Amino acid sequence: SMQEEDTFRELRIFLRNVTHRLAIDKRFRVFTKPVDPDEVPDYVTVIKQPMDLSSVISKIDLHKYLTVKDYLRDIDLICSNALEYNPDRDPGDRLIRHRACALRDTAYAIIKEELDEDFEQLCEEIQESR
Ligand SMILES: [Cl-]
Repeated sequence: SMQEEDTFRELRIFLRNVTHRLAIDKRFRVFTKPVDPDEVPDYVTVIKQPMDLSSVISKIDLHKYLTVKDYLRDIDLICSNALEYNPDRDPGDRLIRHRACALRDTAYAIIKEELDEDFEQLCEEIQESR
């Protein structure tokens, strides 16, 4: 319905705002762009499903996220990809993993504070009806 299309449009507006707040955080700059195949040639072979905040913005606009769960799955993928690809004890690896975890925790925290549980429940019920 028109009511349902407005629900999903509100979700997209909410998701864009949260995503922008993450993308402008200096700690999360590494997660704002795809990994460069020139700089990191073995990335696309080690990491089967690359994800970054620019790709998240594209997916919002392509209507790929019908619930906050769908969105958080991709946030979680940014984080898990960073932990997998940079698992070592060295300072460069430990810094990216600390940043990955903060990106994840930050997103979860914004959603917990600012996304109404009944709004999310509605999204889930419309989605399940499709
Ligand atoms: Cl840096």
